[PDB]
Amino acid sequence: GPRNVATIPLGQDLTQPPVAGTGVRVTPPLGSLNGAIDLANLARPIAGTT
Amino acid sequence: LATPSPFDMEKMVWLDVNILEIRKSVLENFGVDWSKQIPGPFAAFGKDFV
Repeated sequence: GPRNVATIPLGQDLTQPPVAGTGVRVTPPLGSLNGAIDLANLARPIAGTT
Repeated sequence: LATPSPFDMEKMVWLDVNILEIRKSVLENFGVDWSKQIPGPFAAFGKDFV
């Protein structure tokens, strides 16, 4: 699975709190299933497979 | 000294025409149609040696 890490964006003030970031993470292209499976709201370390 | 008739009396002809037509058709569309192209597995790797 992907990793969830804390990252600081480039060009941001150093005192500002970090934000959420990831390791290598793939969002596959849903060819004919596009719009049928929700990817925006999916928790990437997938809990609930079926 | 003889003269011709103004015109000649022709025989009269009666025509009787019959046109008959019958069309028939059947159309059926039944069963279950499934998806035949679905996304496949994915893999990705990333590293920073230096």
